[PDB]
Amino acid sequence: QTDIQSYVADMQPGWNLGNTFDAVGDDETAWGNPRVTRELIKTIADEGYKSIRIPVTWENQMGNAPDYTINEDFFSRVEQVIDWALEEDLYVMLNLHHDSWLWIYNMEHNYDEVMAKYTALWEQLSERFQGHSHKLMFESVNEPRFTRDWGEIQENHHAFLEELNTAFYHIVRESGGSNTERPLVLPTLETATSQDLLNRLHQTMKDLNDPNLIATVHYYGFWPFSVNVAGYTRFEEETQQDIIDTFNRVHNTFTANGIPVVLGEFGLLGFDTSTDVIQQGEKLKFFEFLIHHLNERDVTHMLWDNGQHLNRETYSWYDQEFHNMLKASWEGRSATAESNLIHVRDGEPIRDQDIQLHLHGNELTGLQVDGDSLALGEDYELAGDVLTMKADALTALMTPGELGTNAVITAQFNSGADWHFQLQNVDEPTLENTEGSTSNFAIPAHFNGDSVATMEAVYANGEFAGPQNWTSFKEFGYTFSPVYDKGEIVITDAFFNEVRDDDIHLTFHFWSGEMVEYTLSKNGNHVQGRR
Repeated sequence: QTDIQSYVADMQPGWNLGNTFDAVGDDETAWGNPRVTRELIKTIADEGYKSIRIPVTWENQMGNAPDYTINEDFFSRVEQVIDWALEEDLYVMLNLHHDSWLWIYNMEHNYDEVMAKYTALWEQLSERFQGHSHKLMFESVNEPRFTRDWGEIQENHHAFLEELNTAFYHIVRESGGSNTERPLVLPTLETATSQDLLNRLHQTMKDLNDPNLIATVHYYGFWPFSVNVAGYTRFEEETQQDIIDTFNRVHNTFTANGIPVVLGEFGLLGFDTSTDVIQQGEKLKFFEFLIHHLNERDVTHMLWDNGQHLNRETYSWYDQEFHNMLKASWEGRSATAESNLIHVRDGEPIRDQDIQLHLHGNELTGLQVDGDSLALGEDYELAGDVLTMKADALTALMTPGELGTNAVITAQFNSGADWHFQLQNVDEPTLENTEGSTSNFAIPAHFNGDSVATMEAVYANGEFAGPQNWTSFKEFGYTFSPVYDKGEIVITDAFFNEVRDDDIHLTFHFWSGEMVEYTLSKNGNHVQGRR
């Protein structure tokens, strides 16, 4: 195992300081995150992360031609954060970030200026960190993209990216000092993973002929699942296969040939809307699967955290279950199940309930409720990987008339994270009539312990309605939003801007399996909603 491979392996796992110095505005606070504190960095290290990516967008901090001197305050701040991370014995990746689509993008029609700014930036960055530890690495440009004439992608784009990567390389290596053997991180185009893009990065790396180079790509999951559209509400076969195919290509092209790979960003795309867009159990299963398959292929990964995962005020995870799954996944596989929900109908006699586990090579060792072990035989049974909750235990754990999460059943295994079943007392969910403007439309709802998975919209003649009309299943959040603490389902302006004046049947799909029909009549800016 070469030095550069040990280096990148020693990075595992990494964390992104998202929507911070990379924010497009007057400074790093411009997108809602606070200024970086020492404790933030310390916490990231304390949570077990061994590397940090510090994306920076520089355009709003640059002076004019020909120097383009970087605002000294901003610069000393990013440097201070880097120094903090190095003191924590972290690896640090520093880049140019949203500069990519802000101006680097327009290289075909503004070549000399783009090259001049790019050059001035990497000169200044090289010079500033010339004496810094090798555990700091440089990444040429984030997710590089260029003006489409006909498509992304086009032949000259590749040449532009190669020119940028090569100019970057020579600037840094020419700086000498610690910059001489400083590891350099180079992206595919758009940091994507199609074979041709992989191959072209490979070629660039061969050309550069340097032992200290790292390939980088990004991954936000199989698109329809990642944003909850077209009916991809569950972590199913296609999403899994997409992970396997993708990182097989990545492994065969780089890792197998001694070029280490950093997955510089991962997450799910819908997180840009909200982490609520992906059902909790399916989200957990996604990340467990992903990290397992990255481990099997020696891919060092770095979580994208724009502020939505670690609470930067409290220095604790918003979603402790999620982070526990990631944490467990760094070491090995965790058992999962078909669902993280157990549904019991409130009106019905309580009976034994089966649940399909996914042991993933592990073994069930116990169940607990509120830190107390449940009774073998009396409360639960296991046959192979099928778990059965006994009727009397469910009766004990539940309250008649109380809809929603009645208890949490914690499944414990010989290895990996605990799996948590939310015990849902549900009733059939109901909707109400309403009427209003396309800019303010909400269906009053009685969720009755249930939760909306997705929503279909078709015209009265069976024609798909709304955005992405190639499917009846509308994108979660963007077109509709369940609001549980307001007891309603919003239908958005964006949805209505792309429907004709007509009757529109909505079909709401719930995770209980319940489906509820609803009808809209849209005329101009008014909409009527009927049960």
